[PDB]
Formats: sequence, structure tokens, C-alpha cells
Amino acid sequence: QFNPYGDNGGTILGIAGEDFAVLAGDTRNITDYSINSRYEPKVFDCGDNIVMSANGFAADGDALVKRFKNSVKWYHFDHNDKKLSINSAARNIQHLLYGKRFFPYYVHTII
Amino acid sequence: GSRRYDSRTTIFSPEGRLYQVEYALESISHAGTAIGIMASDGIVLAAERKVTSTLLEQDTSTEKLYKLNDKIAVAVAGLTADAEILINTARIHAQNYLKTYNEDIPVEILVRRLSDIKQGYTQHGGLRPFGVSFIYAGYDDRYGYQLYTSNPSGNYTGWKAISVGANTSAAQTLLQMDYKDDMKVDDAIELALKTLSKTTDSSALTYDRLEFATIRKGANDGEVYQKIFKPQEIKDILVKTGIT
Amino acid sequence: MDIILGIRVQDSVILASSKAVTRGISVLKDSDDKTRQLSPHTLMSFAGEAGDTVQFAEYIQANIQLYSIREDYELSPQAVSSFVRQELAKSIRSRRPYQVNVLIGGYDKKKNKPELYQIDYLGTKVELPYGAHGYSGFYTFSLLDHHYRPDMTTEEGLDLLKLCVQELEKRMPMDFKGVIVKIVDKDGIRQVDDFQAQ
Amino acid sequence: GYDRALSIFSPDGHIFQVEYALEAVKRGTCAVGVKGKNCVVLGCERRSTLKLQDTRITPSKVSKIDSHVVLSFSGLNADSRILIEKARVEAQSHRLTLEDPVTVEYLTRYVAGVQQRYTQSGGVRPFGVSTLIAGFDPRDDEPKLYQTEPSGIYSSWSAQTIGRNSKTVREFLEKNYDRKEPPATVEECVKLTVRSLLEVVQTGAKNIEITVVKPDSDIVALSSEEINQYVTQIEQEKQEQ
Amino acid sequence: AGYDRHITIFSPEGRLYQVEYAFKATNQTNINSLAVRGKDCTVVISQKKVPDKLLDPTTVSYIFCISRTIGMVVNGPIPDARNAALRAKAEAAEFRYKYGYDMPCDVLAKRMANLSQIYTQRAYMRPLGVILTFVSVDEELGPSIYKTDPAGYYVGYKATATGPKQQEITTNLENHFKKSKIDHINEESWEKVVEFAITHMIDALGTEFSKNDLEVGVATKDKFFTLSAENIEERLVAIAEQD
Amino acid sequence: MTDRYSFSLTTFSPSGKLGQIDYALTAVKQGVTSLGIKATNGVVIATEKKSSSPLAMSETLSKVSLLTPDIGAVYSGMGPDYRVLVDKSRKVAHTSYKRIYGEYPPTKLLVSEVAKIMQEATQSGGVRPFGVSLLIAGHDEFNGFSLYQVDPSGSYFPWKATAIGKGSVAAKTFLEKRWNDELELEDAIHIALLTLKESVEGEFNGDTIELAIIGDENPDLLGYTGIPTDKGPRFRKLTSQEINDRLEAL
Amino acid sequence: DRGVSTFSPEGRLFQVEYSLEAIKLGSTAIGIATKEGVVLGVEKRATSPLLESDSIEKIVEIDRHIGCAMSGLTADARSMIEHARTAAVTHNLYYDEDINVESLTQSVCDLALRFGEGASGEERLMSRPFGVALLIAGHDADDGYQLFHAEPSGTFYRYNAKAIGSGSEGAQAELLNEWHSSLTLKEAELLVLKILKQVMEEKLDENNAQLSCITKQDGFKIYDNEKTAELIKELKEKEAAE
Amino acid sequence: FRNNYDGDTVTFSPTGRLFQVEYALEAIKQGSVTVGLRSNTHAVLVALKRNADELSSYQKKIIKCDEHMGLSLAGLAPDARVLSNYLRQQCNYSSLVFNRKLAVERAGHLLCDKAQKNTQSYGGRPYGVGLLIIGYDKSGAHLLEFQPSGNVTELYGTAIGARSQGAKTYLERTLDTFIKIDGNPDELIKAGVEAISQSLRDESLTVDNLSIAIVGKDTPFTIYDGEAVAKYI
Amino acid sequence: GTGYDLSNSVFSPDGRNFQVEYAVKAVENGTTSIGIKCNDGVVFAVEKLITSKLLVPQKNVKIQVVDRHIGCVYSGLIPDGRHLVNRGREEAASFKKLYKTPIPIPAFADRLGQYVQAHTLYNSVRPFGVSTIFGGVDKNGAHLYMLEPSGSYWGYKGAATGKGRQSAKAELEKLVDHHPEGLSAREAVKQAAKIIYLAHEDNKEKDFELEISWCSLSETNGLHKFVKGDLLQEAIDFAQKEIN
Repeated sequence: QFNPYGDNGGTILGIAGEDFAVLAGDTRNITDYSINSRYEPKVFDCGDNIVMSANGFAADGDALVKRFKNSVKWYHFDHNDKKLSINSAARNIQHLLYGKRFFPYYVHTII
Repeated sequence: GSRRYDSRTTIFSPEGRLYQVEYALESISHAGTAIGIMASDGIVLAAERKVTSTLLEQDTSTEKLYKLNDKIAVAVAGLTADAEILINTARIHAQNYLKTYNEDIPVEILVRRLSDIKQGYTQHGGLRPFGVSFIYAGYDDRYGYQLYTSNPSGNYTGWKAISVGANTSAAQTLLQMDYKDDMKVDDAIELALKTLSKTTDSSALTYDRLEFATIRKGANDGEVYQKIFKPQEIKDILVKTGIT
Repeated sequence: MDIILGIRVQDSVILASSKAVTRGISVLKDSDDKTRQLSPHTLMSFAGEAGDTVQFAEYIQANIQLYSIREDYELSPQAVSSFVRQELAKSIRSRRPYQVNVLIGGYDKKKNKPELYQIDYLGTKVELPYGAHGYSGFYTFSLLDHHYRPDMTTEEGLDLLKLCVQELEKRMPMDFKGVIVKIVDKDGIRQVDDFQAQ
Repeated sequence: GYDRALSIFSPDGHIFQVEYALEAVKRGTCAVGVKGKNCVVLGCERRSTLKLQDTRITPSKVSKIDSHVVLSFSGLNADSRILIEKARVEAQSHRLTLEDPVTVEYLTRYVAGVQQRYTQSGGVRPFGVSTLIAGFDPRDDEPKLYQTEPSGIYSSWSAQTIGRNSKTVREFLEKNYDRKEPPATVEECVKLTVRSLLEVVQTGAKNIEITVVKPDSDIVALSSEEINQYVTQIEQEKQEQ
Repeated sequence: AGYDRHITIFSPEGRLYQVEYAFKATNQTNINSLAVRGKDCTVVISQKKVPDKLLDPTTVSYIFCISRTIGMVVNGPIPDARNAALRAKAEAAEFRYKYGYDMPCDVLAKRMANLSQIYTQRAYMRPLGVILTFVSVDEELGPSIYKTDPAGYYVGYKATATGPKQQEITTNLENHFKKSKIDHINEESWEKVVEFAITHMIDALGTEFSKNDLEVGVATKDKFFTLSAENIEERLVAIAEQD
Repeated sequence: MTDRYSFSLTTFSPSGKLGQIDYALTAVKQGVTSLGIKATNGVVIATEKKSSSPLAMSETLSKVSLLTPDIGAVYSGMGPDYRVLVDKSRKVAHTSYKRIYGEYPPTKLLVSEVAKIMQEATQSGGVRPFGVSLLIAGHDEFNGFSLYQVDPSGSYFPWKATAIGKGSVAAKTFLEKRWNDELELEDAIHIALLTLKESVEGEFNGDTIELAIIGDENPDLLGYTGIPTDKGPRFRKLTSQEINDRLEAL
Repeated sequence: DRGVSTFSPEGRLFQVEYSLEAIKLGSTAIGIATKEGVVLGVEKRATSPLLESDSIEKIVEIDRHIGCAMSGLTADARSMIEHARTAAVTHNLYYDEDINVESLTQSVCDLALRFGEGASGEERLMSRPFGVALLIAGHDADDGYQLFHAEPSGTFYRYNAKAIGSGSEGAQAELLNEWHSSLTLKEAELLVLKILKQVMEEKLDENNAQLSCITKQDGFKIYDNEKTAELIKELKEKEAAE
Repeated sequence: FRNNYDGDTVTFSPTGRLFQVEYALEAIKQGSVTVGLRSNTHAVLVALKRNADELSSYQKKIIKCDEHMGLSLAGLAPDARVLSNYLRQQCNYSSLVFNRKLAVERAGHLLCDKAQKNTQSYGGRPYGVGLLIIGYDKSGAHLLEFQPSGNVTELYGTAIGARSQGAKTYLERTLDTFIKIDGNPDELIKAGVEAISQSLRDESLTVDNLSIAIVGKDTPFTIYDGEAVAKYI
Repeated sequence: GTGYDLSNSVFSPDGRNFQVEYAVKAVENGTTSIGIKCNDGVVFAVEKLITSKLLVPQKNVKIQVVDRHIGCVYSGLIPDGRHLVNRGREEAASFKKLYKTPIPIPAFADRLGQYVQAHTLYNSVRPFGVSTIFGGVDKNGAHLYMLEPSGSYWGYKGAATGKGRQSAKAELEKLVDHHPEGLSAREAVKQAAKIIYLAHEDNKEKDFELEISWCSLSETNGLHKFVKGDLLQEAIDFAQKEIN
């Protein structure tokens, strides 16, 4: 049968400092035993001083990241250029994620 | 556009009246007179037929008295077709109540439901109302003998004796004259007939021009019997009364 | 399963229903009332799947209460039951059938006689001297088939229920935590506050 | 399909159909409700287009929405049926989900909103009805009287009336009801309600029907006679002079 | 009220004005057509009027090929005629698919009639200002001609004509038939029946024709076709050596 | 786009009349005469074939239609309106009856069905009443023979005999004298022929008269043999020849 | 007749203008916005002395940080407030923060022009414009205290102060004069109270005028009769001088 | 006359006019003034904002649609919202589905098609607002003018709103000059301001009064209001 | 009585559809554009009125392609025309998807006709305020077509519409009379430039921008392409020359 999911490996790590925070991730992308790419970034700058990575099934991670950046775009539009605080970005993501609770985004995300 | 040809059948006059309803009532007043008289051991429904001829077959005819279920019947005043539509649906709501609760439907519930269907055409949809008025004669374990009436405005009320159609004021006045709380079926029939006799827009009240019905709870039985009088029997009941 | 027994005496109907709600490895509550008053002379007892149970009960309650007000009248027990049956029989062919079993014990004020109806989640209805749902019936029906008499008093019926409960506490594997008894008669519905020790 | 805007604005800022619905209200029998110190009474006059009625069956003017709330109206009888049923259901629904019967206010706000809604939805004409809804909030003893109109507006009253000649009887209430001492008893409240009704009902025992609502689901309709007693004693608080 | 002359509702005399006007519309084009049945064919002639020199004369026709067997000629404006053509094609196809045989002329006619009847009864549908003459050599009935109008009427004819000078042609035609006493041109080749067709349209319209003034369509067993200017001319010649 | 005509096109006038309905009755009045006489052992319905040109082919137009094998209908008013009513009436006889009870519907019920449709055209949003009146004649094992008339309002009534359209009144009057309850079909046919003659302005023969009957069972018209319950259709359309033979006995 | 979304030859939507008229007959509502809060005061306007004045809701809370006063056919405002509330709560749910007042306001005005009879633009399911106008006042961290006037046309403006209802032109004019950057919450309460007094037919007292304010510290507070009465008294004295 | 054929957008007058659309166009002429003008490297929008009282805000007339597009409105604001929102969505779709910045020319084509539906459909209503659209894309700077009739035109510059004709003529002369203001943002703005001043009468353009927007080569569509337009008077 | 012109689907007593005809007027009040069919293709050209110098030159294109082998030009309410092209496009695609081969011109035309004719069938829509000249090259020849608001269309040797319509057709009639042989697409391009130029005289007030486009079996491969540069000037020149 068609299996809508896959695993593209990778690993990401995030650390919050006093006046900074980092979000690191490896750059390899695989499939089963083959290396798809030695350089395919998965940690992105989403504007408003917010970096995010959704690691797992790249298709899903990509879709997720796309939908969020866009959510940031519209937050500006609908709420007169206000900057999306991280706490707010978080909760927003909860909703993005939970919207697919019955056909999940097979990813573990961090911002 | 399309609005151009819309009559707005459910609007209010500056006087807070519903045109289409008022105008439907008027239509009804040109219809054959129907009467319902409630006794202490029965109910009589009698109606005067409109549109007659030497050739019209009265035997296999029923244009004014209809059976809704074994314990309830209605007399109609208005468009016979609009009538049948409401009847067929009332008959159904009766059977639904039955299936759902395994008890025959209380007369008033059936009535109220029908009145609610009419009130609809009064408040939404943009369609003409039904030019019909009903006199329901029915029996039930909670109130026994009942007589109600409904018209195009979807309003209903209960009666000891009543009439609908042409000459209501005349007939009503005659009924208020000779009716008394402790009447009896054989007497109400007479009254019913007399009343028709003096409101008829014709020469003489003949059998072929009548439809008669009674709902009696005979003592030697228990089940409420509904008897829709057959032509020969109208002729008979008519001679007895003396109209001949 | 939980226990739902009902026995129709001469002038009343007594429903007995277990006080326990267990989920998995723990008894969460020992005082549940697996019953809802449909109308002043009609009580319904229920048991089955976790949520469907109360949900179906309260829904039927609402509908019967509404009718009571719209007509300022109380539907006969027989009526209430036929209603319940049809709700069930319609449910059995829905996407997610209510998996609930009910006993309806009501006093018919018009006929002046107590009645008891047993209806299963499939909308299978029957009128009976005594009934039960679950495994309880497997013991009680024979017990009752033997000790039951049509002309018993409310008190005699209660004692009969007592026997039933005892047999059940003796032979059933689950500790159902006792029962709550309720009598439906001409003057209404009352709960026997004294059954844990009578 | 039928979605014609019937309630719409006219050059002066009026919604005719709404206003014309008020007229149908004025054309309906009077209804009064006055609240005492431990009760609320609702009286209504009786129609007269034809007579030889069966008093037993005909749907009276006061209806129970729930065991503790009543609603009387003035207007299109048929139109009122719809509001009642809709109100009753919500009365049940509210019980089912909040596990508490509605407050008179809630019930009022509900019925009210249904009316407003019909004044701005396509394909429908406003309700030709105004209502008096009274009773007591669950577990409270302070009487509640509210009134609603076809516009959808609502609010409460110490005493109030609607229907034909309500302008006349309102005056009687305005003069005879003191907010410092509302009819401190079921009796005097009934009386004051009858007195008021009399001023316009025009001496007719069988022309009046009164209902009293007390706390905790105690709602009682007076007998044709008990009222007649009120009419009698009342004609004396006018004759002894 | 006074709007009973905009939408298809009855007027106090019991008439549908919009239907009436629709009939007047059929004449807007000023073309006349006729159809006659041979012993085993059916011909319909319709004038062809190409005013403008800037048009491509071959794209002008009020004759349509509905199915391998049915031919239809319209008397009315083109946008309504084409709208009726398409549907008649859609319908004849659907019938073949669902019933396993070719839709006959009369049934196609009847079906086309019924839709018209509908515009006659529903406010939102304006009738089509066109008259449709369907012809074919039905496998069961023989040469056939069925015509329908905006009122929803349809019927079969021994021969027919339609257009501004309907009455003149009809009368000439009726006469020919009273003379013969039969119901069809007693001729073997469709070529000849086409001749009679033109011949009598001439005798009745009091006019002579050039090849680009006519449109001819024939229907034989298992086929309906429109004639070419040259086939038409072969005819025009044949008659101009008879008359 | 879309049928936004969702309101009634037939409403009530201040005099209580339903304009569109009265108007449809006028249209009926302008229509050719059609009648139906009921016998003790049959029923006949007939009408005139108003050949609208001698070029047209009369036979290719049935004004008299078989609804079921024991029921027929004829009309007066707007033919198209009729034709579509036959289609529907023929369909409903199946969908609301033969597909549920395995037997054809009885006259009054079928009539009842037809009538309901007509009523709808009197109240449904966006339509105009039908401009026809029909005479439906049939027979059914339990009611014997019948004859019904259905008006654009949707009202129907049974008749011993009647006529509708143009020469209605005169015809109604002619029937009232000739009719009686001991008429054998042949005699009613005859009477129908006479009655029809007086309305008919010009030619009168089997090529201009469409007369049909509902009588005895006709097995030769069944199309098959071997089943002793289906005895044959009772409706028969008279042939031109059969009409003439009775015409030549005026 | 003609449709409900028809443009006059002057380029305006009839039904909109007409509703704006109906709005002119409403009880006055005044709101003034200062660096210490926003006041919203309204005139109850009892149509009879038997009506229980406190049962007049013309100033509502949308959220702890947003309040609102209406003027016009007040029954039409119910669905608007609801939408306003849901809009704010929902925002808190999806973003864990307060909705900006502009944003809340803008959400309410999106309803405005959604009236029609099959207007090929979206699915406009409302038969006629709202016959009411709102004064929306609140506070957010980004743009401080704000007052907005929302009309049934879909437009809304921000005002340092504004009056709507019957006495609008007069009151507006007065406001215009009295208002200034460095006003104080109490001064504002007064002006509203004063200006209300002026345009009010009956004599302003605690049972017919209602005041309310919204401040960062305590949020939307509808002044209780006793507090307002004290202010009314504080006014008779301020006016009873010069 | 008129009174019979102006009832809706589905009726043509006997001259071939659409009055509802025409009436729509009038609300634009009633609106405040705004001007657009582009060089070969930037496109600016200067619009006069209009207050209601001396106690109110000056209605915002410019809206950013994407990082590369935006517009100034004249007329019925709601309709502006509805339309810009649509322009926002179509810009979003191009980015998301094609990773392509939407062509102003195409944005234009899309707006026209949207308005047109409300000018041939029953019960609907034309939009009542005109729009000046500017943007920088794969083919340089652009300025588009949109009218409720459905007509959209690309111009070197233009103006709309009350008294627009002043600036519209001004630019018509000033053309040869401004179209050459390449690589100098502030100047084009100035040119814009001058132009906008050609349609004034009321009072001189101030802080709360002015609204300017600029888009270009290395400049994302940015909105300048009040405190920041001071240097441009 | 009157009023037969307030609704789009209403037939007048003379059997005309007034709204369709008022539509035509909106057309006549518009720019001219023509189409000249030739020996193996068709050419289209339209006058483009220069409302102001503010207009950016050669940018507000008006001719439109459907698919890759069809040109469409119309005069009138521009948007109505665009609407008509969007459907054309959609209908072209639908045809290709199901049949693979690109839509034949006759077929394309009829698809257009039918959609336009449809806009004269209901009173909830107004007809189109444009006449469209379109055509291209297919499996068997070049095809030029013009469609009117009534949905009427036919095949043309040449065609024109808009204000300059008459002078245009005059010129066109000249061409058809003088060159019965046909015209090379090269020539037609010139001729079109002329006809437009002449036709501008019926509106000699405002200056204009010429716009041509062609589809030729040997010059553009059967694909629609616009005329730009070298080939454009040649025609503008040949035009300004014979204007005197």
C-alpha cells in the first residue's frame, strides 16, 4: 500500500542562553541507506528574530515551515506590523500542528 | 432582474395584517358551508357542496369530509386541491405519532401541527397560502370529543358548534340561537341540517348537495366509530328532519 | 457488566442498579446512580459503554421533559418506552450506535398499574414481571422464576430484590459495590435509602 | 432559495416591516404583568370576534416555557406558537448542558434574539408578537418580569402591559404601582392586576384570565371564579364613595 | 399584474404573450423553407441570403446535421437556432447510448418540443425564437418531417413550409397534393424530389434562384446530407430545361 | 444565473381570486371540445382532431392518451401542457404504484396523482398553472368504471357524462337529456358521436374524430398468451373505420 | 423596488445612508480618550418610569482590555458584540496575547457590508445593514488607549473623543472645544457627564446616564450608580461657579 | 430616463451605459486625493489622508500587498480592503506555488477580472473605490490605475480622487523630468508631493495629512506616515 | 405598453431583445479593431486610443491569445471581452485535455457563441458589451470570426467593428473586390495598419497606438504572435504614407 510517510534523518538541537539562543541542526538528508544530500538546511530564519526547524519527514517539515512563515506574514498584515513574540509563535504552531492531529505532520519541531 | 415579478406574499400591511392571509379568508367565504356540532355523545360534521349538476356522480364522491385517521376527520372549506395536500400530510403526521409512541395521536396535537404548517406560508418562503379552512372532529382519551377549526393564518381554536365557508355570520347566529350544552347526536344532526337549510344560496337542500358525518362512541362496543353518511342515508336523515 | 435489575410488584416497580464505575484496574466511584427520572412516574435505568450510557440517558430525559411541557401531560410508560425503543432501533444502524441497555419502570396513572420494560441497545423491547441486563439475569431470572408472585407488596418485592442481590454478591466475580434501589408507584418515585442494611 | 430582503431601511431610518409588526401587536388583546414582593402576576383580556367557545381546550395566553418561567404575549397568535416552542427547547437544551434551568433573563435574551434575527434575514417577516416573560431565577426569590418586542429589543419591568389599549392600562399601573412597596402580597398584586385590566377590559369576569408565579416552580392559573371575586371586591373600591 | 407580458404567465385572456412574441422572432431572418417527402427520401429547401460581401458564404446555414440520420432546419435567429442544434445533437447521442438504436425524428422532435413547453411554463426560461423542422427517413416510419415551435407544439407533415411566406408555399403545396392525391412526391431519385422542391418554391415565391440563393438538404435511408452549390446548380440547370 | 424565481406566480387577489387559475380556465375555454360519457359497461371519451392544415398528418397526434392499460385521458386547452402531463401521469402510475404494489393504480388514485401535480403549478415558486382540463376515464377491479375531470386548480370530480372546452355548455346540456343509467357502451358511443357532431364546425368522420373507450378486456391486444390473470387491456382507441361505421348510422 | 446594495447617483449605498439615519435617533454615547484611560458614557433613556433603568445595557465589555458603547437600534448590536467577544477570546487562544483594539474593531467592521440578496462577491447572508453604531474603546501595549467609532458602512475612525446618537453634532462640537492632550480621567468623566447633561432631554442623574472607563491597571469597568452619582454631584458644583 | 435603467448592474441603458458602475465611479471622485508616479527604478505613492473632525485620525489610504507591491485607495475603504486582501492572496499564491513574485501586470489583470463579476451579476454591486498600484518586479517599476468599471491602466504616473485633475495635468507636463529620476528615491517622492499639491485647496499638506509609499530596485514596499514625511513638505 | 427593455430575456412585441441591442451600443461607442483573413492565416489589429502621454507606450495590450493558435480582439467594454477570453481559454483547455489536438477554429467559435447566446436567456445577467473578432489556424485552414452580443457569429473574409467600423468595412470590401486571389500575411499586416489608420479618422481627435498580431501557416508556424519591431514599423510606415 502507499505509505504517505518517510524518514529523512537529521538531528537538531536548540540552546537558550541569557541574551541569545541557538538552533543548530545537521545538514545530511537521507533515505533508507542512501544519502540524498550532504547539504540541505533544515533550520531557517522565519523573520521576527525566530528560527525554526521541524525535523523528521522532510516533506512535512517543509510544509510546516512554509505554513508558519506565511502565518508570520499574515500576522503582520492582519495586526498592523506587530512583531510576533516567540511565545505567540509557539502557540500559533501548536495550532498548526494540532490541526493535523488525525494525519500528523510527522516531525519534531523547535524554534 | 427577478425581484421585479415578486408579490411578497408574506408581508405586513401598514395595519399589521397579512394581505395574503386576509385575501385567502375571503376566497374561503365563497366556499360551500361546512358545519361542525359537538354533542355529549358525538360530533356531527355536515357540509353543503358547491358545483353541482344532474350529471355529477354523488355516490363515489367526497369533496368536503375527509377521514384523517380512525378517530379524527375534517370538513373542508376552500380549494379542494390545497386541501388534499394538507390532508395527506396530516394523515402522515398521525401515523408517525402512532409508530413513535404506539398511541393514537391526540386531536389537538394533530391540529396544532397542521396549523403550524399553515403559519409557515405566513412567515417565510414567498409562496401563496392554502385557501383552506378546516373543522376537525375528533376523539381522544384526554379530552374526548373535540371540535377545532383552522384557517390560512395558522390560528386554531376549539368549538361547541361552528361553521366555515359561506354565510358564517348567518349560520353562526343560528347556531348561537338553538345550541345548548346538553345536546345529543340525533339532535345536533337536525340542528346542523337546519342551519344549512337557512344559509344555503340555493332553492332547497337536497341529498345530492350534502355530505354528512358523525363520530359516535356507541355504548355497546367501546371503539369510537366514524360513519361518513352515504347518499341514501343523507336522504333519510333529511326526511326524518322534515326538510324532505 | 454493571447490574440492572427491575421487578414489577402489584402496585409498583422496583429498579436496582449497581453503585460502581470501574475503569481498567480501579473502581473510580462507589456511589453511581445509573438512573434518570424520565417523568414523575417514569424511571429509566441504564448500562453499557462508558460515555453512551449517561449521554443517551440525559438525551431521552430532555426529550421526555420537553414533551411534558409542550403538552402539560405525562406520556404513559408504554409511550415513553416505545419512544426509547425507536431511538435505539434507529441508533443501531447509525455510524456509531448507542451501546446502551435500559430498563424503564413507570407507574401508569391512567391504568393505575406499574410497568417495566426491558430494551437492549438494538431496540429489542419487551414487557416483563422482572428483568435484568448483563450477566445478572443469568442468575436472577431463575431465582425470580421461582420466588416471584404477581400479588406481592412493595415490601415483598424489596425482599425479593434482596435475595437477588445476595445471590449476585455470592456468585459474580466483580465487586459491584452494592445497589441503589428505587420504587416507582402511584405517588411517584422514591429511593430506598435503607438497602445497604435492611 | 427565497431570500428577498423584507425588513429593509426606508429613507427615514425605519424598518417598516418591524414597525408594522408592532401594529399587529397593538391589535392584539391586552396582557399585563406586574410583579409583587414575592410574586409576579400576568393577566390577559379575552378576544371577541365570535363566541360559543370551548373554554376547556383553547390555548390560553400564558404559557410555561419551563417549570419556573412563563410567557404571555399580544399579537399574532400563530406567530407566538413558534417563539414558545423555540423557547421551550432552549429551556431543555440549557438544562442538559449547564445542568441548571435558565434564568428569566436568559430565556428573555434568547427569545429576544430570535425576534431580532427575523428582522434581518432574507425571506422572512418579523414576528408580529411582543411578550412578557416572568418567573424566578433558579434558587432565587426575587421576581422577574421582562418584555420583548418584534424589533428584538428587551428589558425588565416592575409592571407592564402590551396589546390594545395598553397605553390606557399602563397609565393605571404607572399611578397605582409604587416601587417603594410593590403589591406586597399575592392578593393585592392580583387585585392591582385586575384593577388595571378592568380599566379597559370593561367589566367582564369571563373576559379576564390571571396567572400567578411564585418561587420554586409554583405557577398557578386562577379559576374563572376566584377572579370574579376580585372583580367584585374591586367594583367596591370605586362604589364606596 | 401588468408584468404578464414579460414572463411566461397567463394574460387575462389566457395567453402567454412571450410565447407569441417568440413566434414573431422566427421571422426576423426573412428566410423561407419547405420540406417534402419523396418515395424514400426527404428534402428540405431553405433560402440562403448572404447580404455582406465580407462574409465567408460557406459559414452561413440554418440547416444542421443532427445525427447520421436526422437533419434539422431552423427558421429563426442564429444564436437561438444554434443553441437548439447543439442540444438536439446532445439528445440524439444520449438516446443512442442509452437505448441501443438511433433516436428517431419524431421522438427527437417530441423531446425538443417538451423542452420548449418548459420555457412556456417557467418564468426564468425565455422561449427560443425558432421553429425546427426535423427530417429523416426513419427505419420504421419512412420519410418524415416533424416540426416544433416556441409554444411546444410539434407534429408531422406530408410536406411543410415555414417563414414569412409560409402561407403562399403551403397553399401551393396543398394544391399539388390535392391534384396527386398521395402523401409524397412520386419520384425515384432524391435529385428529382429536390427539383420539385425548388420548382415549387419558385412557382410560389414568384422568384428565380441562383446557386447561392438556396440551401438544400436530403435525407435517405441511413443518411442525411446538405447539397453543394454545384449539386444545387445541377438541379437549377435541370429545372431551367423543364420550365 | 439560476432560477431565482422562487416565489409564487399565482397569488390571492383582494377579491379572493387566484388570477392565474381563472385565466388558465379561460385558455381551456378557447380549446376544442372533448367529452366523456360513462356507460354501465364502458366509458367513452372523444374529441375532435382540429387538423391545423391539410398538409399535417392527423394520425401523428394523439389527443387521447392511454395512461395505463385500463385508463385514458383526453383534454381541452393547451396541448403541450397536456402532452407533458401524460408523460408525468404515465410515469407516476409506476413510481407511486406499480413499483410498490405490482398492479396498476386505480382511476381515482391516478387521477389523484395527476391532480396533485396540477396543484403544484398553482403554488410552487416560479411556474404558471397548466392551461388544461382533462377527462380521465378508467376501470379498476374494485371501483368498476369511472370518469373524472381535472381542472388547472387541481380539483377533480366524477361525472356520469360531461364535456369541456368550446362547446361545453351546449354539450353538457345535450348529454343531460340523452344520458340515463342503463346505457350500453355502443349507445354511449353513439351519443358521444352525436354530441361531438354539434360542436364540430366542418368535416365529421373518423379522420377528424378521436374517440376512445374503456370497456371489456381485450386479450388480442396483450401481445402474449399463457398467463390467466392478465386478461388484457380495457382501453381501446377506436379506428377511423370503426367510427365511420357508426357515423353511417346517424 | 430596487435591490439593497444599489448605489445612488451620488455614489453612496442607500441602505447604508438610511441606516445611518436610524442611528441619528439613538441615545447619546460619548467616549473620550486620555493618557490615563478612555471614558465611554451613554444616556440610558427609559421610555417609561416603570422600566428598571439598570436593565439597560448600552456599554458592554468585549474583553478585559476592550469595552464598547452602542447607539441606534440596540438589538442589532447583539450579534456584533458576540462576534467582538469571540474574536478577542479566539485571538488569545491562537496567539497567547490580547487582540489589538484596531484589530478587534476591524474584525467587527468586516461584518458591516455583508448584506445583500445574492451579491456575486462572496456569500453575504444578512438582509440589511446594521442599524447601530459603536464606540469601541480599549488599550493594548502597542498603541495605547484608543477609541473607535464603527459605522454600518464598514468604515471606522479613531477619535480623541466622539459622540454618536441624537445629540451628536452638538456634543461633537462641545467635545471639540473641551478636549486636549493633557486631560485627566476625572476631567474626562466630567465632560462626558457634562456634555451628556446638555444633550439629554430628561435631567441627567445616576439612573439615566451611565459611565465606564478602561485603564491598563484595572481594565474595562462599568461605573456603579453610586460612583457615577458622586461625579454628577461633583459636576453640579464645578458648573455652579463660573 | 435614468431612474428606470439605474436600478442595477445587470441593466444597460439605451445608450449602452451601465449606471450602477457609473455611480460607483462617483464615490471615487468624492474621495481624497492620491498620486502615483514612477521613474525607471522606483514607484511612489503620495496620498492625502482625510480626517472626519479635528478630533480624529486621517483614514489610511495605502496598503502593502507584498514586499514588492502595494496600492493607495480612493473611495469606499471596505471595498479597498476586500480588493487588497484579494491582491494579497494572489501574491501569496504565486510565491507559494511557483516561488515567483507576482507580475504587477498580472496583478492588474486579476483585479480587473474580480471587479467585472460585480458588473454583470444580479444583486451584486460594483466596487466603489479606485486604486493606484505600484510595484517593482522582474521588468522594472510599475504603476497601475484601477477603476470599478473593471478598467486597469499602466501609466508613468497619475492621480485620483477629488481635484485629481490638478496633479494629473501637472505630471502630464512633469513627465520628461520625473521619469528620469533614477537612483534617487527622495526626489521622486518630492515630485510626487509637488504633484499632489496641484490638487489642493483646503490647507497645506501636513504631518497627519500626508501618506507616501515607495517601492523599487533595492527598496521593499515601505509605508511612510507622519513623523517621517516631514522632510517632504 | 412598454418596459420590454428593462429585462434581458424579454422579447418585445416585435420579437427583439432590447437589452442585447442596447449592448451593441456600448460596442459602437468603442475603439475599432479588425480582422483580415488571408491565404494561410489571419491578421488582427486594433486602434488603441492614447488617452494621455502619461500612458506608458506599447504596454496596455489589448489583443489576446487563446491557447497558442488563436487570436482574439474585441471592441467595447474591455472587461466583458476579457471575461469572454477567460472562458475561451477554459473551453480550449477542456477540448485539448479530452481530445489531445488543439481546438479547431469553427469549434472554438461555437463554444464562444453558445456562452454569449446564453447571456441572452435569463434576466439575471446582462449580455456582453463587446463584439469579438477572433480566429487562427488549424488542421485545415485559416478562420476569421466575429461575434455579436446576441451571440451571432459567422465566418469572415475580413471583419471590423467599433467606431471606425464603416470606413473599415469600406476598405475591407475594397480589398476583397481587388484581391480575389487572397493576400499574403505580409500584405495583410500592412493593409490592416492602413484600415486602422483610415478608421481612426472617424475619431481623428486623439492620437493612437497601432497594434497588430497575426497567425500564419508560413510566417508564424500556425502560432499566434504579435507584430513587433522591424515588421511593425514597416506597416506603420506603409500606413502613414497612404493616409495622404
